[PDB]
Amino acid sequence: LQSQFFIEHILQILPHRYPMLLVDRITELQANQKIVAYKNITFNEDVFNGHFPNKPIFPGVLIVEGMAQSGGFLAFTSLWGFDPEIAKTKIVYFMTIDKVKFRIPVTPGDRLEYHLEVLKHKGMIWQVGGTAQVDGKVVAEAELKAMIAERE
Amino acid sequence: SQFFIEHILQILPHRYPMLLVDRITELQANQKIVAYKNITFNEDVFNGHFPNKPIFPGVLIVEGMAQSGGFLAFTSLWGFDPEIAKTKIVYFMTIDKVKFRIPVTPGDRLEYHLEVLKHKGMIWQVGGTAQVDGKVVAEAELKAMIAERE
Amino acid sequence: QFFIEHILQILPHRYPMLLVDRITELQANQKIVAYKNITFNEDVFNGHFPNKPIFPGVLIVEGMAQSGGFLAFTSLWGFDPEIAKTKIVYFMTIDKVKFRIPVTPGDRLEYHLEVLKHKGMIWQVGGTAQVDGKVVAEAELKAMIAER
Amino acid sequence: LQSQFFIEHILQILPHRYPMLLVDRITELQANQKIVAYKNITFNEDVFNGHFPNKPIFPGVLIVEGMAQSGGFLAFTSLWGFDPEIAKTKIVYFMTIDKVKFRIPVTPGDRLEYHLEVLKHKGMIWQVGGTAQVDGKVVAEAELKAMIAERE
Amino acid sequence: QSQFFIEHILQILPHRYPMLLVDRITELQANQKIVAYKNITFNEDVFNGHFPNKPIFPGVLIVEGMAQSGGFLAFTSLWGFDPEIAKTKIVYFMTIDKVKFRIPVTPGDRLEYHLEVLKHKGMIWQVGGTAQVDGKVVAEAELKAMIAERE
Amino acid sequence: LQSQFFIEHILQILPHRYPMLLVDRITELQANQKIVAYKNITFNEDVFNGHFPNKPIFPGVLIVEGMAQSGGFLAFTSLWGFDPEIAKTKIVYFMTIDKVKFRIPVTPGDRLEYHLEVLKHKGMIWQVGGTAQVDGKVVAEAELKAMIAERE
Ligand SMILES: O=C(N/N=C/c1cc(Br)c(O)c(Br)c1O)c1ccc(Br)cc1
Ligand SMILES: O=C(N/N=C/c1cc(Br)c(O)c(Br)c1O)c1ccc(Br)cc1
Ligand SMILES: [Cl-]
Ligand SMILES: [Cl-]
Ligand SMILES: [Cl-]
Ligand SMILES: [Cl-]
Ligand SMILES: [Cl-]
Ligand SMILES: [Cl-]
Repeated sequence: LQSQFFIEHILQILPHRYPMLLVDRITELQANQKIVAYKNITFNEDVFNGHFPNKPIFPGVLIVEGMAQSGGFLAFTSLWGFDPEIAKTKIVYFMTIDKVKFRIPVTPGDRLEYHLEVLKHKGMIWQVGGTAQVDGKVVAEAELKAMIAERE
Repeated sequence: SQFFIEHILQILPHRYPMLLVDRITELQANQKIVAYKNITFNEDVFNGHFPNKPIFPGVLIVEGMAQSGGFLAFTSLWGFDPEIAKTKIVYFMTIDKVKFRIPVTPGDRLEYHLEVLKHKGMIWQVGGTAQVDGKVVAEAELKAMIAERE
Repeated sequence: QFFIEHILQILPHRYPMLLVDRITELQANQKIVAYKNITFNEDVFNGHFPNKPIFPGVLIVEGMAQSGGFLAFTSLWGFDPEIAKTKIVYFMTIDKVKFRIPVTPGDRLEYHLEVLKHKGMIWQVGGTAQVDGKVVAEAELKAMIAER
Repeated sequence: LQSQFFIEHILQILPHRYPMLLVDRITELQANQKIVAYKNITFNEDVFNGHFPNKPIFPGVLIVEGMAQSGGFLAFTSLWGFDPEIAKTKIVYFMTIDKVKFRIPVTPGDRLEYHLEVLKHKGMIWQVGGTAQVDGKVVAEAELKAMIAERE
Repeated sequence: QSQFFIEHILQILPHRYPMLLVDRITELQANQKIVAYKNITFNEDVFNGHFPNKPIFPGVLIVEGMAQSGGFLAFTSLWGFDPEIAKTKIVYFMTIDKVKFRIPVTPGDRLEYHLEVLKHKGMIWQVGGTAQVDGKVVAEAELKAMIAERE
Repeated sequence: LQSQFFIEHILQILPHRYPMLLVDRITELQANQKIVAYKNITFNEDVFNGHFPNKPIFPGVLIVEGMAQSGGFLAFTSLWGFDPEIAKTKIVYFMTIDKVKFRIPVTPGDRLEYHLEVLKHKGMIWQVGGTAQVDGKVVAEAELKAMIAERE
């Protein structure tokens, strides 16, 4: 299992697609422990047409979504390694989200870095927590519990 | 205390594709609000969440609850005032106790039920659930702060 | 009932031209009742019209045609995704359509279509579109199922 | 009143906008009588993503919409002439549609020419009828009645 | 053949919405020249931002269309209309030169691409020509691409 | 005239809007001499739906467009400084493009950096040339001449 993955790999693991695949690259990955990934934020994203006009702010809820996707990748690969065939049969679902705090607004030009760590894991149930960072500063923090379920 | 999309457009700064509230069916100042957003396949989000399996994003359910709550907080203090609405912004500070129980899909009428847990000055804490056909599909607590635009 | 997943297996239409979200009633060679939710979160509203969201009358008719199309597919071969994935549908005629009430975000656009006449791949249906029990539009149309 | 109008002029008269402004140019226009205009059809249009996958067919209902918009432009300029200030607060409602027949499918690379004639008009209520053509051939026939109304 | 419609173009070029900028091919002569075109309608997303109240088809996209026309010519020159083989190839465009824009392109225009092979050595194809609207040269450019095995 | 401009400033100067505003932030600016800016590349961009499926690659022509917009931002501010009022009355026209080379493909997660210098400028006509860089490496080269014109 490698520690760096690019968009082509992320595409083979996550079921998410435009306009909901919110992770561009993974820089650090340690099975059952943590992951560090990021998503570039550009004005050239449909979301900014409505959030907000003349005032582009990346939706906080999407920051959270990005962290979860990161956690989901971590969870899956921790269990099956880089296995596209199986990834294609599994799907990660949000069970809970807690202690979410937005400290700094994210805007075009920003590199939204996700820092998630495994707080608890047993089988398909994974609890992760971490922060979203921009230039080393915590722009947000959150905790979530995910479920690795069947796609059917 | 019915508001339709046109009224909503004059209060919330959110526009497509991030205005997630279609109508407000109930509103009690400083107490509660009930609103909803219809879920149809004809939404761009479904192209990627997920292909061959449309599921309205859980985070977007929370966003819709937030928008409803912000609408509740705003109108409670200033009522239906478009002019003042442009000079104020309601952004969220925290979100907690979020739980997803049932997946929302095209055909569902996503109803938001938020009540004021407490408020002090420009800091308001709302909480409640998201419902479809009378069942709780999600629940969450959010804290917002009303500030001057600019 | 047939949900979006089932509708996707029969109708060839896709985003942003799949305008039926669910099938509530189906009676082979007789009628069909289905609907589509109308939400502000639809790209059409950016241009119809700015500052005044009104669901296009022609799209209401399209939604009725699709509903009729689903009735035609199933009446012809039942719920068969395999043969369905090879056909498409062409509009042939549209007649006697009247719009009485504008459809907007928050509305539940319900399609009520019955078979007027049909032969082979050519189906002619007619009915109304309703929002909360009231008729918002009436129409008759004939479409043809074809091998793509 | 001119007889040739370009997209810029159309934008100043019709309230429609992307993705529902289906008229690119007006080639000839006779007040209270007829109008000839057209819309280019290209693969680079969002509708084609779903109508249909691997087989781009310009939706029949949108052809009708295009003719209605052509009629709408004719209706407005016949009423107030070319006046953008009056135009910016008017919208247009479809009232009825009749005797439409589609003969030939329209596809990317086609120049959809609208030919509408005024059958009857009274105040804001205009009833036009005509055809849509491609390379001199009739691909559609349609009769419609639309109402111009002040936004309120 | 000499005339390919959108159906055929789709089976040869990997490009898809919103980057497939060639609607039909009216002329094709293996190893020599290609004449094709793309209609320009207001109903295109690019016009939402280029520019508000002033729809001007982007000059770089005219070049892209020409490039796509060159790529179809090159490919068809090597294997003809072969969808199966098309799936295993890619045409990397290495350079662009001598491009000049003479007349803006707008909704309602039939952008016609006129390209010819200027040189072909190995996997390298140098193409050049013009973009026309109603008989008038609207733009011109030279492009060089490399044929390679897709991956 | 400062040297760092964020998206809010770019929005008030350049007439480009979604989905054609391909410059997110200005990092260095020397009036009439040079500019360094960038655009973040994310998978969450509509253009990637078609360029190409299962293989996101930021279009070479769009990189040139990005360099042109950076040039346009330099040209305008050199001429009128930060003046939103006057910026509203202009648009930018591409006149020529030359010597462009595409050395390295640009993909999601990349920070596309634009480096442009003024080769010549006379009135509204500006000739700029430079490179596009990702992590200090030259990804593309180009020379172009644009013109700032009245919206009329
Ligand atoms: O500024 C924020 N949100 N929205 C701000 C905003 C919206 C509009 Br519309 C506007 O015109 C302006 Br002036 C704003 O600051 C924000 C600021 C800080 C954090 Br923490 C989260 C959100
Ligand atoms: O980087 C690429 N550039 N161009 C590919 C391409 C393929 C064909 Br056949 C063609 O005619 C052209 Br014009 C192309 O640009 C490329 C690489 C991978 C994939 Br999938 C598709 C395209
Ligand atoms: Cl936010
Ligand atoms: Cl979800
Ligand atoms: Cl209508
Ligand atoms: Cl059709
Ligand atoms: Cl240009
Ligand atoms: Cl490219």
